[PDB]
Amino acid sequence: ITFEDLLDYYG
Amino acid sequence: SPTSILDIRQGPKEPFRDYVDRFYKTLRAEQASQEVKNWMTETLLVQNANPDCKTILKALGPGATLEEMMTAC
Amino acid sequence: LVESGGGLVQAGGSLRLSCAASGSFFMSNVMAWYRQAPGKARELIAAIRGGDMSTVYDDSVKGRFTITRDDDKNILYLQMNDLKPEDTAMYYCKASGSSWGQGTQVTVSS
Repeated sequence: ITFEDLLDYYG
Repeated sequence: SPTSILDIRQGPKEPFRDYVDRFYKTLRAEQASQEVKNWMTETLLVQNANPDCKTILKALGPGATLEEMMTAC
Repeated sequence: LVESGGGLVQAGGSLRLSCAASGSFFMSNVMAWYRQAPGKARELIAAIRGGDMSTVYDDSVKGRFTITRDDDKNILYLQMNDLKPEDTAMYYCKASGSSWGQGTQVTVSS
């Protein structure tokens, strides 16, 4: 998991 | 508040979804480049999960999505 | 926890910061250096992970700073080359669950 994945998951 | 991303660890009774949200918010608050934040998530997210969740997450193997991680725990 | 190596230098100068810590600190897989200038939030500038010794740096320190860990002596280093006035700040080392230390001051003139 990347930070970009977290941004995409939560919005 | 302010907490270092290095200090975010899943509690023994903490649901994984709560831990990921705490990790995400802490990393958002960190003053760092997107590259550093990506490296921090790749290195710490699964590693700092509690031992029970860590066994479940590692069994999924590399490249598992957050959705897959949430549906495993 | 002992943080040192800071001091006064001219622009283009060099310093090597040392973070001499306990075995408990060094059990942490990730270790990092934070930079904190007066009136500003702390910045995560460099990090290292145990095992594969992978490193990551903030764009402002690339090709100038080097983070290394000496597991035989339990000392974390930050080699700072081609120092710029904007690098003036208090520098702190951090590990998972470690107590914050006193930091070390780096001051760059010009």
